[PDB]
Order: sequence, then structure tokens, then C-alpha cells
Amino acid sequence: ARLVGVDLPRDKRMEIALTYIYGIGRTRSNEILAATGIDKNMRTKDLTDDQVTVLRDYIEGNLKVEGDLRREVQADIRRKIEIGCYQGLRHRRGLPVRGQRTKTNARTRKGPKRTI
Amino acid sequence: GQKIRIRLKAYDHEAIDASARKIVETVTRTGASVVGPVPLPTEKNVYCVIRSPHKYKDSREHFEMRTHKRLIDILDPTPKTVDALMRIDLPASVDVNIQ
Amino acid sequence: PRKGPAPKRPLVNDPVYGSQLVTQLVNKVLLEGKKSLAERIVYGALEQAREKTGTDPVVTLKRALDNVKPALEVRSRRVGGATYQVPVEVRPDRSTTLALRWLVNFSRQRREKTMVERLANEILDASNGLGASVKRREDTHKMAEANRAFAHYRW
Amino acid sequence: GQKINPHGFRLGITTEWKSRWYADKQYKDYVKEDVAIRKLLATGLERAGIADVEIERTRDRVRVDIHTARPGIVIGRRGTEADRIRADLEKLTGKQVQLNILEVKNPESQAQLVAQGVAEQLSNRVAFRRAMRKAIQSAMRQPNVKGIRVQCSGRLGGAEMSRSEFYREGRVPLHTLRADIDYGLYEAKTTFGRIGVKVWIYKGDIVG
Amino acid sequence: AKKSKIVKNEQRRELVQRYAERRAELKRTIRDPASSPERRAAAVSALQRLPRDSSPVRLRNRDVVDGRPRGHLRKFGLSRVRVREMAHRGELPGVRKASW
Amino acid sequence: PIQTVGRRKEAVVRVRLVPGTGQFNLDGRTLENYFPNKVHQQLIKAPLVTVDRVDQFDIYAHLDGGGPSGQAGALRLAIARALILVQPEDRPALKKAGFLTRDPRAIERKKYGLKKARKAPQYSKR
Amino acid sequence: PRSLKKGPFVDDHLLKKVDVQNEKNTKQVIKTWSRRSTIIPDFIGHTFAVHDGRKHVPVFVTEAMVGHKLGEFAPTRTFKGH
RNA sequence: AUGUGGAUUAAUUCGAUGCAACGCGAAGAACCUUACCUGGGUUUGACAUGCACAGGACGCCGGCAGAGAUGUCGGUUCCCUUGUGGCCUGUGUGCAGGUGGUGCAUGGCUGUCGUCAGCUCGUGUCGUGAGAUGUUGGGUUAAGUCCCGCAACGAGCGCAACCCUUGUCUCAUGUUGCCAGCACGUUAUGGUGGGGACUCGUGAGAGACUGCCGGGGUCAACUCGGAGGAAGGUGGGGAUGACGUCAAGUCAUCAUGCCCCUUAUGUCCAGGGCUUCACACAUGCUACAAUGGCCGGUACAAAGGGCUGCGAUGCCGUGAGGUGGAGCGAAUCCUUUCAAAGCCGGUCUCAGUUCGGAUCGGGGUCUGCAACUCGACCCCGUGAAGUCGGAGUCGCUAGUAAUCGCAGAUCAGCAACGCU
RNA sequence: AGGAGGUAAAAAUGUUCA
Repeated sequence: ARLVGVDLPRDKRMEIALTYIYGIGRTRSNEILAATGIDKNMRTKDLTDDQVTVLRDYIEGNLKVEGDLRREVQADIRRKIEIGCYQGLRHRRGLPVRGQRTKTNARTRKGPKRTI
Repeated sequence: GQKIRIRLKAYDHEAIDASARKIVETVTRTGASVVGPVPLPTEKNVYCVIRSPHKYKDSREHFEMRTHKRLIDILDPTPKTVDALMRIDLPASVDVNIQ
Repeated sequence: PRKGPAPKRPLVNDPVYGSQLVTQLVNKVLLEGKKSLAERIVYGALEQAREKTGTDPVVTLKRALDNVKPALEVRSRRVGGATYQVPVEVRPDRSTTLALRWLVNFSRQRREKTMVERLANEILDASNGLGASVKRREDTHKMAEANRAFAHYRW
Repeated sequence: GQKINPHGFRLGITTEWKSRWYADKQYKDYVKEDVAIRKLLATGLERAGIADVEIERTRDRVRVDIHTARPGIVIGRRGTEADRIRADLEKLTGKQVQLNILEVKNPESQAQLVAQGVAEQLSNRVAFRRAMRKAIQSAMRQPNVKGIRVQCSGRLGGAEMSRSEFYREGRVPLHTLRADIDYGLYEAKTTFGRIGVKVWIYKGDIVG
Repeated sequence: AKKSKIVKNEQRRELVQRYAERRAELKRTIRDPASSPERRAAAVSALQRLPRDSSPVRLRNRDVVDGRPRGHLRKFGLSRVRVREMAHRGELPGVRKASW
Repeated sequence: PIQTVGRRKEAVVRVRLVPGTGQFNLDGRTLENYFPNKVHQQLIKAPLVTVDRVDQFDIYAHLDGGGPSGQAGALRLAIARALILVQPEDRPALKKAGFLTRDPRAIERKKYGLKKARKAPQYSKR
Repeated sequence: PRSLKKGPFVDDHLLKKVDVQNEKNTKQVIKTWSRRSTIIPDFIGHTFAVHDGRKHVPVFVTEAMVGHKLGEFAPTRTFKGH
């Protein structure tokens, strides 16, 4: 939201702190910290700067992160689907693309409720 | 020589016990030694059926096929005994397996 | 139970303290058949109370029970019009059960980030005569004494 | 309908199986050709007194022991009928077929046959009450029995409304297991549909 | 059930017995292993051109008595209804009421 | 020698009792590595405590089937039966304590229409 | 889905229909009934009229839709609202 | 998630509508199934069988067109003994065929009141009679169970019992199952020789019957308590559903009277739909967390399933899974030497969180001709609502509820969180 | 066996043939 290598993403362990990034979960955090030489049991308050630099350059060289990844997602949706594919029609109308009961419970896409 | 491992399967414990008794009687008549009709476990193939043809899932009938099993290891093999067990007749409700 | 009263199940005596009562507390703390965990919880809370006050934790527990257990209870009765609350004498076993239940539930309500901690502290401030369990007891007695007029139904 | 089949109730204690063989993987097609057999000789010679169709088979042979009241109708003059049905069963074979017939001693005491008779007699002209009473009389006069129950259900007397009427004599303890309660069922054909005739015959308890 | 449906299931059975000598199995055992040179074969086209009824994926298991698709039991070749009837009547060896 | 058996909720145990210290050989393990729960241990040692023969006998065993509590109850029964065989005159005390009674309780079978052998479905009137 | 080792699935009818259109360099519409046949990087320009449940549904293929199964471009159901 | 209503739809097949419909028929909707829609074909038909037919082929194998049905081509295309039986060929004729209608015409099957304990009959008696009595009364019982009385005497269906399973113990029994006592194993364990000791399996049998003791009670049923016993009083649970009701449900398992279609209301194929979605109901799963999440280690199960099926070690993958196929028709082998919750330790430290896992993007695997509609699973990423739920409402009396996982049927695959 | 009085507040209706 402000930084890729947020100097304090949140004061807590690294394995779980790096997951405060739109392209990092628990296993990416673990494999990152393994490829580096950084413990995972250590909080972010106890960081250094060189740690942040190696993390930043590793990430920028290996995998994707907030802005570029989110743009990849939205561009995937729009462009690669199209105006009028099936998954695109259902993205457009705000409904579950992957095959789901729309009859009863598609609320995560449809919204809270519009009872008539 | 080699002992042999006559395996008896059926759906009726008294019929299969009768078959095993007949078999031990045969091999003892023709002069062999047997460990006995060891009573193997019984298979219990259960099936749940809806009683009604259209509805009423909560009304079932449970049908079991209770397959009984004995095994007969006869020692001291002899072609006498082999032909004896070849020519002994047993009911269709009992399956024999020679090994 | 129309035919009659059922048998009260015989509780086993705890080996760590020798107490039907701590066994009862275990059975009330229990959830999902997690008896071993409930034993761990109760043992931990008792040993925490021991570390706190430097005495016998079963005795502290019995003191909390003495401060929490009610002698009176209002039982509803739908008399014509609105419902009438009727004070009645609580049996000893009923008082004990209510006390343990209130301890466990008010502990589950309160907040110390660990059932052991919050149970121990509830036991302790009830032993002193402060906690929400004793508050429940006192409110119960207040309600009964208010409704003592309707005691003459005595059913 | 609430009552279970008495046979299915007392299937391993009093009654026994009308198919006496064993199989593991040939069970399915065994059952297939068995039901085909029963359908065949239920459609063919219904005029005969077919009661039981006890089948056995051991890997090359099928015994088709049927039980009948009119062997003269089972087999033709020089057994030409028996040879014909042997032929079509040897088509629908378990690789060889043999068809020793059995004569029942008591068509009045056999539940399926009593129901067969009631079914044929009632449709043409006799009243269901007459038929039921006649069957009950014959059965109880037959000495082995201890009781009988008859139940005719359907458009009785060509009525516009289905009726289920039952008669009985003696004892018919269906909830009791140690009871040779022979059961029989038949769907009498009628110009106004079909009439279900059930028969229960308690011919005494059973030994252990 | 419908006689057309019953005989159609048996037709697909015959088709499977005909076109499954290896004409539907050599294909799949060619496609599975990693040494498959089928990049030049493309006999998946041949498998398409085969009848879809030649595949046992279309093979429905009807009852043999009446043709009921659903409620079928493989051990018997029968629907639940006929299993009930015949097990009561004593026509299914070993099958009796279970009570326990 | 002296062998007994115990059963409790489909948990079988075979007990070879011998004279020794209060040591256990529950399938090559001890009374704490097997049954670390003090309640289970109490349940095991209850008969020996009632007869006042703690530490008189070593107990080898072949716990098989069932879970911890079933196995513990089975072993309780088995050692009680062993104490009967080695000293019948302690029979009244153990019989009063209820260590000879094999608890016949078992899992009640699930039943059709229900969910849990007594848990019926949620019954709505509408 | 559709394991890579087995390769893409394209009904042979549509294949013999489109390969000739390629090698003769004509791009008349193809009346192919089956949908289900994954678009492959062979016919971006040619138009198909796949869904025959109830409508013609032409579809001009592009670069952007290769690999996608042709029926995604041919909605079978119809919903406009209440 | 699943089912339903309604609304959509070309179709969203049909049935089920309080209790007793709504994870129901569906114990397995991608095509099939499928009955529905659009379109393409077909018509004695997809299957039959009797009659006149002229043949030796019928038919199978391939090719081409077609979405396919199928059509059109080319191969290979009868025995029998002269009359043939079979096979088709058509002319058709009969007719088949209808998951087309009426479950208020029906059988069968089922539910349900209710496993409630009641419902009846003969004879006799009372009454003009419908009817009553019996079957009421006192007591007892889980019970119209039993006793004492009684114009009733009796009987029958139901109750109970006989059956299964579980619970204790004996006799036999040792295999593939067990391992006390011997040895061999030295890895990896009853693993192997061995042994019946123990268990276990499975055959038979004993056992619980108020049988015994004490007290109450008609001195009777029966009851309270105790002994002994594994169990004490229908031991626990199943199976078992009287006469009958609800013109309950099913003409869509089947069968079926009557009615209707017979170039179609049949039938083949393809596609699509049964999976829609502004919504509402219902049954469940997963949760909202610390009695917890994650990580590591470590234990204890039962029951069941497996032949064109289980599928092992080993190897490759992160992992679904691929490879290969040992060994097993299975007390052996496989389903890890089967668990999970659990126990120990570590970490998180009350946050929309390392909760929650939906939804969504990408990349895959497996099934199958084929996963767009419309499968499951895996991986990476995303990380929604949800802070224990208004009125109201449901289940449960003990190995129960609550929780944990396991297996099976259907089934290629699964939408199974369901059912058993 | 011998011996005062009580309380349930209100709480409606039911197309068809039957």
C-alpha cells in the first residue's frame, strides 16, 4: 500500500509478516527466508536494513508483488477473458464463474442481499 | 510331499460344517492326518435398501450376506486321498477350493 | 422421570487431589469429550492458585464454592397473568452443581487469554467473595428474597 | 402395507432358500438367468400348480426342482412338455440342466397354490367371500395346519372402489418366528384390473 | 423401464465387447506412459471417430428384471426394490435380513 | 504361570501376572509411557490399592484393541481377575468395589433415519 | 484440466473442416455442431457457429482465446432478470 | 453444499407439499443416465413374435460424407439337404412401443397415527333395537402383563417370548490368527522354525429364571431391598409395525383396468438442459477461535472393500499424481506395519488475527471419446462475510449428547459436507 | 377417617364435493 519492503509491515514473525503482501503467503515466505539466510522466528522490530535489501532484490528478481500482480490479475480478467466469454459474462454480472449454485448461495459475489 | 489346503466357503454354517466333517471322514477312511476344520472369520456383506419404491428414505431394510469359511489342511498326501476328495460329492451351496 | 428419580452417577475421585469436587469441576469444564484437556486445565488452575496464595488449592476451591453456592433459587411458575417467580430451597447437590457451572461459565466469559488463568482468578476472587460467580449468587438471593411473598406456593 | 414377507422374516430359521448355490463373481449372471427361469415358467405353465422353483447349481449343472399339483400338466403325454422346457433352459443354461419335478401332497396346505386357486376362481364368476371360505375350509380340513388367513384386495366384485377383505381361522402368529407360516401371493387377473390374494398358513411350530 | 433403454444399454454393452478387444485400450495405454510417440499418431482422432457408445463411460447399469437405472447394486444386477423382493422370497443365496 | 484377560469397550488385554515389584510391561512399555494420564493410572491400580498389594506383582501385558480408556478398564478387570486367581478370598472387596464387573457398555449402533444412534435430524414442523 | 500429455482435444470434424480452410486460404464460416473442442493456434480468423441447442452463435476467434474451449463463447442459458 | 418454492428458461423432465415433502425417489445428472428443449433421421419401427416374400446371405471389416444417427461405396460374406430350421429382406398385415393420463379404478411395496396397546370374534346373557357384556371394577404391569372379583365362558390378532448382535464362562479349534515356553532371527517386526498357554476367529453348550434370602402385599399377582453372579429383574440395542385411518405416496421400479399417440406423445443421434437466479424456506458442512491455529515428535481402533480390481517396495515430482508392477480372489497381500481427536514440546498472544476459509487470478494432475455450460483433487497467489447468531426453534437420559476420525454402497470420475 | 376455600384472565375463524 506504501512499500513493497515495508520497513515495518507489522511487528511479528517474518514468515507471517511477509504475507502482508499481495503475492506472498506462508509458503512463499518460508521459501524466501530459506533461500536467504534469515530466521523465520524473528520479529520485524529486530530487522536490519541489509535484510530488507536482500529481501527486496530477491522478490523483485524472482516473483511478483502488489501493483504488478494486481494489474496482472485485472488485465488477465479483462483482456484474456474478453468482453463476452462465459467467465467474462459472469464476471460482468457479478456471479460465480467456476460453476456454483447460483440458486441459493452465491452471496460472496452477489452481495449481502437484495430481498424483494 | 505337500499338504493341501482345501478351503470351504458357504452361506450356511451347518452345511459347511457337514461338508468339513464328510471330508475329514473321507481322508481318515483312506488314511491321512488332518489339522482340522479351522473356522475362519465370516464375511458380512451388508446392504441398506429403501423399503419404498418412491420415498421414505428413513425406512430401510438391512440385508446381510453372511459368508462362512472353514479351512482344511490335510497332511500326508496320497493319491488315494486325492481321488477320494475328487470323487466326493458335496452340495451346490458349498464352494470348495483346492490348493 | 415420571416413573421416578434416576440414579445419580458415581463420580471417580481425582488422584492428584483426592476430590469428587475437582472431578466434578473437570466434568463441567469438559467439552467435546476432552477429558484429558479438562484435567490439564483444572490442574493448572489449581496449581496457579497454589502459586498465588500459598495454600491448598482444593481448600481455596471449597472456599469459593462456599461463597458461590446458593441456598435459594427462584423457580418460575405460570400462574394466571404474568409468570410468578417462586423461591425454593436449593438442595446441596443442586447448589454445588450451580456453583461449578457458574464458575466455569463466568470464566469462559471473562478474559485472561487462557482458560487456566481465568478459571484460577475466578476461583480466587470468589474465594474472596468478589467475582461474577458470587455476583450471580447474590443476585439470586436478592431475587429470592424479593419473591419470598410467593414462597407460600412452596412447590 | 406394513407387514413384511413371512419368508423373509423366517428365512434362516424356519424357511430356506429357493436357490441353493454359491458364487462370488458369477453371482450376478446366475441371478440373471435365475429370474429369467422363474419368469419363463411363471408365464408358460401357470395353469399347472407351480408352488416352488427350488434351484441349485454347481459349475456345470442346474437343478430346477419345481413343485406342482398337476404333474400331468407339467409334463406332456410322453414328457414332451418337460423336454421342451429342458430345451429352452438348456438354451438359457448353466451349461447343463436337469428338471426333476415334485408333486405336492397338499395343494390346500400350500399357500401359493391356495392363492392361485382363489385368483382363478374369483375372476370368472365366484364371489371372493365364497372362494376365501372354500379355501379356508379345505385348508383347515387338511390336518397338518393350525390356522389360515386369506386376504383379497382390489376391485372386488368389479367395484369402483378398492376393498381389502380378509378371512381367517385358527392361529396366524406372524410376529412369531418358530412358526411354519407358509405365505403365498397371486395377482388374479380381472376385467376390472387385478386382485391381490395373500394367504398365510400356520402349519405349526418348527424344530430347532 | 423403457424397452428401448434396456436394449440400448445392452447394445452399448455389445459395442464395448466389440470395440474393446484393444481398440479402446491400446489408445489409453499409448497415451499414459511418457515414452508415447503419439505426437505423430494422433489416434485420439481415431478414438473420437469410434462410436461414443463403444466406451463404458456410457454404459449404464440397469436392473435386469425391470431396467431401473438408479438404486442398482453390482453384486446382484438388481435394483433395491427387486433385491428386497427376492431376498424376502429366498431367491438370493445367503442374503437375509440383518439384525444387530 | 498366571494369565488372565480383560475386556472393556472392545479393548482386549492379556495379563501375565508374576511376583515382582510394581513394574509394568504393557507391550514393552511402562505404566506412564502407556497411560500417562493419572486418571487412567488410578483406574489401573485401584484393585491393587483396595487389596493392599501395591508393588507385590509385576504385570506383563499385551494391550490390543480399543483406545486408552477402554484399554485401561480392560487391564483393571484383568488384574482383578488375576488377584482372584492368586487369592480368591479378596473376592468380596473387589466385587463390592466393582472391579470384577466387566462394564458391558459399548457403542450403540447408528440407526437408519437418525445420525448418531440417538441424534435424530432437526425436525421442523414447516 | 485436460492433462498436457494427452494434448488438446479438438473434434476431428472441426479439424478436417479447418485445416482445409487453412491450406486453401478461405475463411467461410464453419457450421460445426460440437462445441467442447479446445481452440488451438490454427484458426484465429475463421468463424464458427457452434451452439446448436437453440441458436447459430457465430464466433470470430482471435489470439486472445486460444486454449479456451469453444463453448465458452456460446452461452446456452438465457437470463435477463426477473 | 444439497433439496425445494417462486421466477426465469426453448427446456430448466417427472414425482414428492404439515406432523408423515423439501442431503426425499437421486446408493452417483458432463455425453449416457434422461424421461425435457432445438435440430437432424426413422418409421412393423430401438426391441419382440405369428402370418405371405425372394434370396443367400444376415451380419462383420474398412473407406468417404455427415455433428451424429445414419447414408454410400469396397471387401469378407450361411449350414442343411432340396425340403429345409435359423437368419434377416422388404409387401405389409397382425402388432410392438409409450418414464403419455387417471395412485379418487387397482395390485404390490411403503409411510403414518405407533412398536401406541389396543382391535376383534364365537357361544351365552341384557336390550324392541343400534348396541352392551366379555374388553368394565380393585390392584399390578413397559404391556388388554398378570391376579382377585365379575353374566360371562373362551378364542384370535396384537403384548411378551422364539431370531440377530453385544455383554461372562466352558468343549473343540490352531490357519493366513495368538506368542506365555523353547530355539533361530541381528534386521524389521511372531520375522522363521515351533507351540494351544493367552487372545482371536467360529461351531456347540452353560448362563438371568424374581431362581434364592428378608420385608410388604388377598398370602395372590406383583413390589422394595439384599445375596451370588459378567449381567437382576422386558440386562443393552436391533429385527418384529395388530384391526385400521390419512381415497396418504407411488400408473416414473414393476404390474395394471380404462382413456389417449401410432409418419408420433414412439424411436436413433447430436447439442443443451435437469447445475439458471431478484429472491424465500429447509437439511447439513465449515467457522467466528487460545478447551484454540500452525509446526515437530509420539501412541491407541473397529468394521469394511478389492480381479480387468486393490495396488506395495523402489524411483520422479512440492503435491495431487506419473512410472512400474511385487503380492493378493485375499484372517495371509493391498487398503501405510490403517487412524484422527489425543499426549509431549515449540510458536502464535486475543487482532477480523498465523482465526476463517469463501471468492477470484495463474499453473497443473486424474478420470473419461470428451471436464465451456459442468467434475474432483493438488500447488502458488488472493483472503470475503462471520466477533456465537432477532422472534422463535431442534435433538438428546449413558457409552448417550458433544466431538474425532475410519470404512462401505452407488460409482470411470466425482459436485458425498449426504446416506448406511 | 373428625373437621375453612380456592385457582386456570382474554385468546377468533375454517371456499369446493366430503
